[PDB]
Amino acid sequence: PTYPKYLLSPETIEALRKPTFDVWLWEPNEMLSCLEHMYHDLGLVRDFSINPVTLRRWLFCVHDNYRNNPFHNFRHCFCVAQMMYSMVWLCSLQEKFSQTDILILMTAAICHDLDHPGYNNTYQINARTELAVRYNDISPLENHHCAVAFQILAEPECNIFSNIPPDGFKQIRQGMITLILATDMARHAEIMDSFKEKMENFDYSNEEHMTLLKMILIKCCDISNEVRPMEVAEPWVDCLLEEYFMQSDREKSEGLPVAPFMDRDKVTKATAQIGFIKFVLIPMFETVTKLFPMVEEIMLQPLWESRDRYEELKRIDDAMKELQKK
Amino acid sequence: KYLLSPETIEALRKPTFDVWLWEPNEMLSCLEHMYHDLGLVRDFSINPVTLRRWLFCVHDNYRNNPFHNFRHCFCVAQMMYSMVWLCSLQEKFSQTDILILMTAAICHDLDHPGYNNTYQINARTELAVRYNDISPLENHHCAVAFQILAEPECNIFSNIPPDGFKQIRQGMITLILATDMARHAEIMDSFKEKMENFDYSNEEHMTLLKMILIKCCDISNEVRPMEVAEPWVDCLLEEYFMQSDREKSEGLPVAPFMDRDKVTKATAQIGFIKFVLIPMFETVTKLFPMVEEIMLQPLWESRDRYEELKRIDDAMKELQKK
Ligand SMILES: C[C@H](Nc1nc2c(cnn2C2CCCC2)c(=O)[nH]1)c1ccc(Cl)cc1
Ligand SMILES: C[C@H](Nc1nc2c(cnn2C2CCCC2)c(=O)[nH]1)c1ccc(Cl)cc1
Ligand SMILES: [Mg+2]
Ligand SMILES: [Mg+2]
Ligand SMILES: [Zn+2]
Ligand SMILES: [Zn+2]
Repeated sequence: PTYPKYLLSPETIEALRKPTFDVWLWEPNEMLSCLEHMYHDLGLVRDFSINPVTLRRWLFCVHDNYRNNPFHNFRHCFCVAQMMYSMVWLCSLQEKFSQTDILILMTAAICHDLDHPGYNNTYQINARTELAVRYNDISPLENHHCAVAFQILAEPECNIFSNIPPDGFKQIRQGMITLILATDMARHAEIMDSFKEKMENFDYSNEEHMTLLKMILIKCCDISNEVRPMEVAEPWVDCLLEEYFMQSDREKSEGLPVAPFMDRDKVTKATAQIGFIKFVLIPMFETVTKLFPMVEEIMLQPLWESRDRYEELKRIDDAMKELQKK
Repeated sequence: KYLLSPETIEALRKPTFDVWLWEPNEMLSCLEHMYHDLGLVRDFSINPVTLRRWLFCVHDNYRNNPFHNFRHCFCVAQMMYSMVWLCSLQEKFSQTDILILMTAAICHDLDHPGYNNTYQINARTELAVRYNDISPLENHHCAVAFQILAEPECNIFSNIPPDGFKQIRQGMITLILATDMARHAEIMDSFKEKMENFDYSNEEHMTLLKMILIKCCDISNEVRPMEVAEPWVDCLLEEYFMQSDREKSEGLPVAPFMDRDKVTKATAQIGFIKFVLIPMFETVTKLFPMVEEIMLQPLWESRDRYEELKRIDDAMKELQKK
């Protein structure tokens, strides 16, 4: 017969390994089975004795604790984890990383934005929210994401780590914390600098070198929308702006400082992306490409195409503006 | 009784102050006096009644642990006060820096549960989860401090412009977080590096001096006269033994240094005085030479007395082993 949607066709299983995967085609259950497959496929179920039913329940519980924000939602969480999965195969990460490290990368990726409220750290801090007060202005959102993740894992029925010895739990916990806290974009430049410092003489057996590489990998996945095919990447920009304009409107309304790059009166889809692609995304992937040359063809190539395309779109937007006064 | 005598006011400036004489209300008045006396009420337009309410609210949020209680909070604040005079800190620090120092000292152990970070993390408590194993207690004390200040009746900063608030908040966070002893060696290394060529106009140098200053006050019990210092040790052990009992009882790791079967009053202090307190105050003394005689002196005397007490403990134990 034809099988229900939550049983994945072998074609889907093959495509899920690539960054070309159309993340929009699927509904929550399907995305959940994809994530489930990822954990069996990467050998994590086997190597950490994860009860398969607990795995399913953990995923449903993770899903429940993402909110319906325009951008920072379950689908984002899915993109980040799916990109991480793609890079595991693209860069043959199982040759460089222990299975515990793969578990840290994957789990951190899935958990990195739990219960995101849809307003960034600058808002939390400027408006003196309960979160800012609780975290003393220190990466409040990312601390919260990480706490929710471990609240979830402390419910015994959601605890995928239940059969891991306490030495492994401690190593995994600290790994996930580092990685989730590393996604706070306030720290982008710091982390990139530390990473570039090690890249002068990179050493795969050096634990500090690897920690940074993992921090860079999760960061790559977190903001990797523009790496994806044009058709898959574009709607994410509408989602981004919808969520961010919601914040700046509120900042205006409550008399809080407003950042030009998020002002709904000043921003186009093009100006949102160009600078970000040229000066944040491209340099980051260029550096990763030095360790993993195969990344150039698969991830810098589409970033270049997207830069050029949005640069052209701006020339056109500007010419059109000029024309209404010229 | 309610009102402080001029002798009390005078004694409050010195580290000889007998912290045990006073009950909570009289300690609150002493803390009140410090804020007026330092010019903080004047220079920040603190509403005088809000100041009293704030202190009462702070008081309400300290717990009745044997050691980490409102009286410890008083000792730290009062030792800070003493150092402002001893080291003439109003010449070197802005009034904002003094306010940060005093307010952080008062707030630095708010709502302490009586079991340290190692317990929080190993037991996987609510606080360790909330703060991801990163100085959970000290983040929590800080959080509580600003929840208190968000209540408008307790807000001693209500007449400070936003920018000043932000600066005070940042300073307070750094100092309360610096009290975590897991960071002792890191902070000492950083400070000793700056003492290679210290600069009162470098903000990073001043930030570390304040971190060192609050640390000094936090752990300063042994600097006080013996009659005042000794009872704090019983409190210390009472509280730390309560933890280690619970740790044995729950299958969690127990540290020899706080094991009720292994620890005498003397073995608790000798190492701490010799390797934590003396070297820290030695470094501070290089900036403030008057510290040597007022604070390193009672420390040397304390070290020597506990070393004697240990020799006599070891002798009475030779009358026991079977
Ligand atoms: C500069 C930034 N552009 C951008 N930001 C992105 C992307 C993905 N994640 N992020 C940000 C959301 C948190 C990690 C940075 C992306 O593809 N583009 C931006 C421009 C305009 C607005 Cl309205 C919002 C963000
Ligand atoms: C080594 C430590 N000694 C010690 N620790 C002290 C003192 C003051 N504060 N503290 C600690 C309380 C947390 C900031 C350090 C003190 O006077 N002595 C200690 C030994 C045995 C037990 Cl049971 C507890 C503590
Ligand atoms: Mg995030
Ligand atoms: Mg403390
Ligand atoms: Zn994200
Ligand atoms: Zn303390």
